[PDB]
Amino acid sequence: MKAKELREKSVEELNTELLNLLREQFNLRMQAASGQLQQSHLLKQVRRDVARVKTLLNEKAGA
Amino acid sequence: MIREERLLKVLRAPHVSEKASTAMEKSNTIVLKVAKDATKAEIKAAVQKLFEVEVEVVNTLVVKGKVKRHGQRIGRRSDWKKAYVTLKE
Amino acid sequence: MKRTFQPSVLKRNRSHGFRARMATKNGRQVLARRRAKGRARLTVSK
Amino acid sequence: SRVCQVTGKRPVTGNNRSHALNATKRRFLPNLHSHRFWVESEKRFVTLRVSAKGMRVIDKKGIDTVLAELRARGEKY
Amino acid sequence: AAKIRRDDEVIVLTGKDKGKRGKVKNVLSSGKVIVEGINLVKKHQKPVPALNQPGGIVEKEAAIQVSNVAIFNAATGKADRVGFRFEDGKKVRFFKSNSETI
RNA sequence: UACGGUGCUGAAGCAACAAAUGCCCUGCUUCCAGGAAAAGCCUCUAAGCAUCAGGUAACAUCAAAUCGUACCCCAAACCG
RNA sequence: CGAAGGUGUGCUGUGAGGCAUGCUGGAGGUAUCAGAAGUGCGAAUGCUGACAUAAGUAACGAUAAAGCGGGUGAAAAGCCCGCUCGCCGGAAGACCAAGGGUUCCUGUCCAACGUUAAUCGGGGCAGGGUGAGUCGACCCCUAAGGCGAGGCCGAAAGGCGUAGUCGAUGGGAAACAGGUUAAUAUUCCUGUACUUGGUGUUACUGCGAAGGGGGGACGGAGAAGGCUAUGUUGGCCGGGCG
RNA sequence: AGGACCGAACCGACUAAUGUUGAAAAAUUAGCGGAUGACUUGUGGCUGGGGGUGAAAGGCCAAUCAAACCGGGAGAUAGCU
RNA sequence: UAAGGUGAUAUGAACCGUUAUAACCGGCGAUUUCCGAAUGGGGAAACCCAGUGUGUUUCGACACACUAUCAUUAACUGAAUCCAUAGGUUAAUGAGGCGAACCGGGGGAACUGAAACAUCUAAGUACCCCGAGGAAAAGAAAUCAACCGAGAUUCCCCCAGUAGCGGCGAGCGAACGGGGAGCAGCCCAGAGCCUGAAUCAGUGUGUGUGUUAGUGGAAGCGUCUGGAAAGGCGCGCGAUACAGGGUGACAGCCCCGUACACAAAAAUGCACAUGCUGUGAGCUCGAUGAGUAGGGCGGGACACGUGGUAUCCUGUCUGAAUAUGGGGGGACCAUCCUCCAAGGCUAAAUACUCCUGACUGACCGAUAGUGAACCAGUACCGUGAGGGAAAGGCGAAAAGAAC
Repeated sequence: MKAKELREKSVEELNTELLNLLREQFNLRMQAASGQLQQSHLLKQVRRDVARVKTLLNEKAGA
Repeated sequence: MIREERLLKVLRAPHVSEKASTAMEKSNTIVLKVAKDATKAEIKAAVQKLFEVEVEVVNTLVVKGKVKRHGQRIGRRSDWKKAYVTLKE
Repeated sequence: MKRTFQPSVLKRNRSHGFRARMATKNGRQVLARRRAKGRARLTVSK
Repeated sequence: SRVCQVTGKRPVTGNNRSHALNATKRRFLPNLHSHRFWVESEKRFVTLRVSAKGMRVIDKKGIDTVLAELRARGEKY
Repeated sequence: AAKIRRDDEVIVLTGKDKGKRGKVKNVLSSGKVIVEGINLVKKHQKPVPALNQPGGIVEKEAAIQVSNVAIFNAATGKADRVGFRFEDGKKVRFFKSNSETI
């Protein structure tokens, strides 16, 4: 999403949001290759979404 | 852990063609475009994790990319991996 | 007639491949010349 | 290489000059000799590849000082 | 930093439409502006069957350069030039020959 | 019948002779020109360990990953 | 209300040249007097591009060989199907290695490519196709040989070489028959198997190497015997009776 | 038994004709020589330029050889065209 | 900063935005697959195969990290051999490779010229190798000079194509001295009077000027030809701004800019004031560089080709005096003059440009200028090292030709 709501979150709550984003990306590219998904942009945004989580996970867990 | 991250990263698409559909109808086998590395253990764990179906054996192969001509340029496509996953009966 | 080029990829890679040139000093200078000229295929390796 | 351990003499180059002054490239090699010196401070023999002027250097100032210089510069023995 | 913005009303200075004023709709990255209803072209548009298939000669608005337009005033009634003035923290545009904010 | 071929039943399915350059045969005879290496394998112990650990034997179970697999290959596909 | 350029015309100078102007072109040109030169081409078997000439000439790449009917199409000697004919058959057949790299299969197009036409193609474009515990590689092990800690040598680079570590062209476990796609099959399916490890229990019991020994482990030629692959004939079975 | 004999594969290359802007920058056709050996062949190594290798012809060393090929001295030098 | 964007051929679809965390730019962070010095072993680069350790385990397995060699140092062990070394193991630090030119050193040609050629030249050139830096090397007189003196080194202009050297041929060719650019002197070979003394490197702090995004930035209208005005004609204004580019033909006043005035949260290089870490500074006393200077032989460099050849360097064999001393002053001797070798460190003047920024051109304009204005070191050729092209232009705008 945005940065700051994720910046208030815990480490393991960031981990379950990471897993939720991975499941979301999985279902999205399955729908994309299957012939569903008229709205492609979700793919890109979920990609950047995971990057956001991972960036905070490299700040919060140790750096 | 980091296992389910890998399992979600392995699978890419189901393959669709005439041989894929015929193997699905007769031989109870789904054809999947998988990751380039994507071993048989990771594929079997990923299908049993993300489709909740039980999986008997996995036969994989690496499909080579064809050199396509665009205007005057030549481009070799991506080398990808295909997995025939045989489910239970 | 039997011609001068009878190909084999093993003799090719053992004589003119990257690791063969990277072994000796003059072959590293050959690689340096190929990089400075700007060549896209550096050795014949594939 | 033909390098004295004490003095550091290396082969230099030069010319064979003939009686008609035809120059030919030649080498001047040192008079190197693998010799065993006795060392009281270590109570042992140290084998060095020295020149004859190196043996005159060791015969002038003793072997305890020359081995100290070899210890100083970083060579082994 | 752009003088002519998207919902502006501008009067054309040079061209086949010298004097005709209108609304801006689209500025491009090339330094060009589409002004609504001036620079009309008769595109011989081809019908595409694997889509909706109209075809036909279609009037479009061609891109006109931004140096050919100038912002209409409706205070003096002619073309004016646009400057940048610093009020309280937002940068505003101001008209010249009447130091008034757009 | 798409006309290409798919679907179901489907009899007998034996004997004699001839036979290799293939197998027994890394054999046998003979000759001199005197005819690879190492590991897997089998066996013995030294250091060590001996409630065990290990080994033998039977049984249950899981694993066997990765890469190639198309097509030409005495040729219109390799070298000319 | 038309520059350089290009192309005609007319004047003019002793000449290199100059000036005016019609047509094309569609944006630059530059007096005079000075200054500097990548300053003037017909030749160098000159260099690069274009285009002739021989000339619509030779040739169209094995003398294995074609004929006809129907299709499809705008067009059929060449493609598809069918009937005959001919050619190889220790290959001009069927598998692979090496080597190529998609040339494989399907739909579609005929600009170029094919020494001709092409509806065809190893061509263009798009889609599909390569499924392994047992096959080959990877892996264990070595030959020739390569590299080579130290080392020994060498003006420097570097050379040689021990321990080692690579190196198959060799040695080392395991799968067969049938069926299937347009394209894969000892890989998919059916039937029946096999091999090597790890883990768990149950019993008996000394195990243990980098070391010792056996084995792996070996030449040419020749001759005979047992066989099989395979073939021929009879029997049996199905069809025929021309 | 045999660097034995006849003769296929295989290796070679004696003669003739054709080819000579070839089907081919060394071949084809019909005959020819060896064909259990001083044979031949696959795969991989090793020897490198005044050097290798040579049952020796100055032969071969990538269609190049009385001193390969590439790049550099180098715009060598040319009383010659 | 910003009302527009999601890089280009190149559309298209789906979207994200507009008073501010869309995009864009700048500083600092994060991520950073595999190969490559390639660093765990190997290898035909972009691959194969591991070992030890820690923790996630649904027990089939996963994840993270480390594991190269060499040099220096410390600690454990530890041979023949008693102690001890050699050797083995662990730890910490450094190095490795690449890069256009410049610099220093170790080697080192030949074509060519001499109208042949061998001494000579070419030429210490090309080339090979090693090492370092932003420059590097040389550098503080055992120097020159001439009985007057100068005062470390480097670079430029003369001297001077001069003295000389030279099969006295071809050729090579100074120095003394003068004018300039730039200036800088010290420390150890050892003791006592002292410990932040005249100062440099390493860390912080403050300020100034820079750099890395940017902001503001003046003033023109009518009319005729024209496809289109910036042109002609007429009348005005700016100018510390008439540099340059674009805009449908030639624009100071249309746009971007330019002169000018400004702008930094964070990183920064520079020089200024100060606080620590180490190191001493200031005096008197002494010392004052031995297989060395010099010599014999053989070579090399000095402009100097062994010549009557001083001087420097060495491969070899020797070998002093040591400030009552020793070197040099171009064979050598005497007298004078001048300096103190065998230990070091040192800035600027100088050389160079892979790259970055701005500006200029009596430089080129698609056979030119780079090989390359174009997806070029590419297609292609070669086993390989290596060689290596051709290829720009519609229009103002695709309005790129519906039917």
